[PDB]
Amino acid sequence: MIQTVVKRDGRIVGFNEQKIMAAIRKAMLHTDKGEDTTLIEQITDHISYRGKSQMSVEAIQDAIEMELMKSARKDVAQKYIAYRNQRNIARKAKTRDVFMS
Amino acid sequence: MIQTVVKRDGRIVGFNEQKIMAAIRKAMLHTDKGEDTTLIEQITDHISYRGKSQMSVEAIQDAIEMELMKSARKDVAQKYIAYRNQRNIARKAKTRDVFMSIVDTPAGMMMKFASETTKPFVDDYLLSEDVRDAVMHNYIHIHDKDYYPTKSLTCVQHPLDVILNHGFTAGHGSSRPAKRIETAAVLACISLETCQNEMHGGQAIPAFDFYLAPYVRMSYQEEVKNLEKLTGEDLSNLYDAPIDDYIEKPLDGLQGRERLEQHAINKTVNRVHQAMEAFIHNMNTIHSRVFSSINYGTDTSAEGRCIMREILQSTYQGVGNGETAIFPIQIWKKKRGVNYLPEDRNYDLYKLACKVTARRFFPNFLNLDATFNQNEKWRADDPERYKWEIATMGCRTRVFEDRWGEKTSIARGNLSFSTINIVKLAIECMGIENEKQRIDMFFAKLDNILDITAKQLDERFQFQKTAMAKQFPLLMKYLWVGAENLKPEETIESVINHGTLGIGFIGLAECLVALIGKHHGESEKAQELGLKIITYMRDRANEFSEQYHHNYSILATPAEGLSGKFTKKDRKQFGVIPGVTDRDYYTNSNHVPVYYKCTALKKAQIEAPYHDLTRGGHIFYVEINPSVIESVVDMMDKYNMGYGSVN
Ligand SMILES: Nc1ncnc2c1ncn2[C@H]1C[C@H](O)[C@@H](COP(=O)(O)OP(=O)(O)OP(=O)(O)O)O1
Ligand SMILES: Nc1ncnc2c1ncn2[C@H]1C[C@H](O)[C@@H](COP(=O)(O)OP(=O)(O)OP(=O)(O)O)O1
Ligand SMILES: Nc1ncnc2c1ncn2[C@H]1C[C@H](O)[C@@H](COP(=O)(O)OP(=O)(O)OP(=O)(O)O)O1
Ligand SMILES: Nc1ncnc2c1ncn2[C@H]1C[C@H](O)[C@@H](COP(=O)(O)OP(=O)(O)OP(=O)(O)O)O1
Ligand SMILES: Nc1ncnc2c1ncn2[C@H]1C[C@H](O)[C@@H](COP(=O)(O)OP(=O)(O)OP(=O)(O)O)O1
Ligand SMILES: [Mg+2]
Repeated sequence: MIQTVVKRDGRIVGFNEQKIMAAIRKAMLHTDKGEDTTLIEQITDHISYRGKSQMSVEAIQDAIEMELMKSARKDVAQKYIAYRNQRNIARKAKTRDVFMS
Repeated sequence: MIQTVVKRDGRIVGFNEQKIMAAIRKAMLHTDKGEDTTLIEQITDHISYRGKSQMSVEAIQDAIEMELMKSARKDVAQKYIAYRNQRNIARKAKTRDVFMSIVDTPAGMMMKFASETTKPFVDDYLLSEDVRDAVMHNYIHIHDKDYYPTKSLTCVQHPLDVILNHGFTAGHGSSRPAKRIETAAVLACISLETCQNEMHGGQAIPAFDFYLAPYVRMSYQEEVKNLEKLTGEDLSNLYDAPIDDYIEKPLDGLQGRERLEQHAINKTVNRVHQAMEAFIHNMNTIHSRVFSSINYGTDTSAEGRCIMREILQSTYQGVGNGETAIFPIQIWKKKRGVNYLPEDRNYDLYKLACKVTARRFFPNFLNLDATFNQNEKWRADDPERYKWEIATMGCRTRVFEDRWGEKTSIARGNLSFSTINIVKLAIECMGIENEKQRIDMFFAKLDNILDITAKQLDERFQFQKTAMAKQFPLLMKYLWVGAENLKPEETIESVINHGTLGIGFIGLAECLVALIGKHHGESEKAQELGLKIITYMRDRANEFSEQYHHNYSILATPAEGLSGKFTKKDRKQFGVIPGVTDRDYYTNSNHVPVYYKCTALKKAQIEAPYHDLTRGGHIFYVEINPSVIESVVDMMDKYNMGYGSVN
């Protein structure tokens, strides 16, 4: 398993194992079917190996993608790669560089 | 196979296999490794055999993505499901407002962008942990949260004389003093609309009579000079000639030196008349293009009456082709000894004011003799009485008392205010059945929420200070108490304390229903609790004022930005309850609910004590001949009513 996560800004924090179950649960609400908790738990637990004890948030969100594209719920998969792309364009704004000015 | 595809617009075309192929090719050509026809052929053949006779573009793309997922090359789908979505958003922005969902005139759209960008950053990086926790669960509301990074203040009361007397210089713009009526209202408007950019609230001009009063004499003198330039006479004693009132009557029926003294007054009255309608039109158009307020009604000279009559006539007529102007907001001052009783000097102006208010809904009325507005320095002989007369704003705000300064409302303002949700606490405590324990729990929680609100207000204050003078070119050089002593680059920490902090409340009747079967306006026992809770809040406000070295007051919020922001989030969490979360309003601070049939007398009786208790702001709103408003004003005088707005 893993403990260290290096967020986008550059800080280091500890693994929580519960946030993932929120991200892979909010998407399934906008999908015409609220998937049973069994798949949430299975996918969450399947991120135990394949780690390195330190992985960036980009890696942990670019790996959960290639796990809903297999679990017979691609309906959820379609409405997960769209939201991420939406929010990766807003982050390019030079906004947090003005407040801290 | 597939033979007909229905385009998005609606056309029907034939199935061409060379278009499902180039699309995947372009998707593949940006994914490091870029493959050849080996998989393209498989995907296209699979699609074009399992389908129906006729298909749509969206269905075909669904099939493309579904097959591109169930493959070995999954790096080509993640560049498909993104480009398609970007194109959807682009083609949806030709008739809708997609750019707002992610986060009509151009200026309004830009302001919406800025507000939405600013709000979450403040909600995260600036507040503290306890305050943030309180805000998240719908316990309080911070008014005007989007201007937090700009160390901004709410409102002020303009000392309009300091600019008319001398010249004012802002940026590269400079202006000399005034020398007639037309060049005075224009400067008043300039200074009234120049300070909006420096503040996030309303604007007010107190003593609308005295400040412009010296400027009805100058035009008279100039007209006399012009009427004695040609005639060769020496009308040198007409300058400071005492006058009774600047009334105008026809001219034919005299001759000689008594004919060239009624004409001058006529031209002067017309000159003063045009200017006031120009003022009203300017302030009315600026809004659509800016809250404003003007106070008058306690000047017993000859020029003040002229100004009052001119403004009243212009407002009564209307604007344009007879429409009712929305701004400026006009407020009429009533005192017992100046304009109330039949023997008083300004009875006629009062009657005219009632006549106009019976139609165009302005001016409002402010009791200048209430038990909590009286001042012990108002001298009827001083030429500077206005310094000791309370003034109010269109937002229902009051700034009179002071623990470290004089008791005036000139050159002072408000700095922030936050409202507190009270219905939620009562609903939450509704669980237990025993009556006494419910009240005990209510009082137990109210104290903690009040402490959190006070801490938030103080932190806001601590942040607002540290603002350099140059950030506010006009407010901190001519229109604040300590100006004329501050260098361009000095902080404003030495003058900020001459301000006020408000704690508002909303929806008391619902809070009563959650602890008894009737609200304040239906059962005698009900009001004994509303009075008690308001009293508790006032006492805690006094304690906080003593603790933190600031000024704190209780407030009835104007209900302009927070009308349903609380009830919706409360129905969802707790669900429908009869008469508490079933109307989509939450009633105002302490009024009687609009859906309960009640008369003026009973409402006034139940409301006046709260007016006494809420120093930071209060109202008494009643919805309906000039004799009708007289009953309202008399009702205000009979009890300790402060600010009425019947219209
Ligand atoms: N401790 C963690 N370990 C691994 N991945 C994490 C962790 N915390 C968050 N993530 C990743 C995967 C989760 O699906 C997703 C949760 O939200 P996240 O992207 O961290 O939000 P955020 O940091 O942009 O915002 P917020 O401050 O609102 O939580 O982020
Ligand atoms: N309603 C939803 N629909 C689709 N995806 C969702 C939804 N709610 C959450 N998600 C996804 C998006 C992210 O992967 C994760 C939630 O993190 P979120 O804060 O929304 O994204 P983010 O890390 O891109 O944020 P930001 O860039 O704003 O800090 O779950
Ligand atoms: N002739 C066609 N036969 C089958 N599918 C088609 C055809 N034309 C378009 N499609 C479907 C499948 C393609 O994956 C998807 C994208 O087509 P594309 O040519 O990019 O858009 P379009 O035909 O609406 O017009 P445009 O030239 O503006 O792109 O549309
Ligand atoms: N640069 C690209 N990166 C990834 N995939 C792409 C790219 N360009 C095209 N594609 C793929 C995904 C698109 O759904 C498909 C059709 O492209 P295109 O004809 O430009 O779009 P479209 O017909 O949906 O848009 P439009 O609204 O302009 O008609 O080709
Ligand atoms: N709309 C306006 N906005 C700003 N400044 C204005 C505006 N209109 C006029 N001014 C200037 C002109 C003068 O500088 C000052 C008003 O002075 P005023 O009393 O009208 O006459 P004056 O001093 O120019 O007259 P004189 O020519 O007799 O010297 O404001
Ligand atoms: Mg005219």
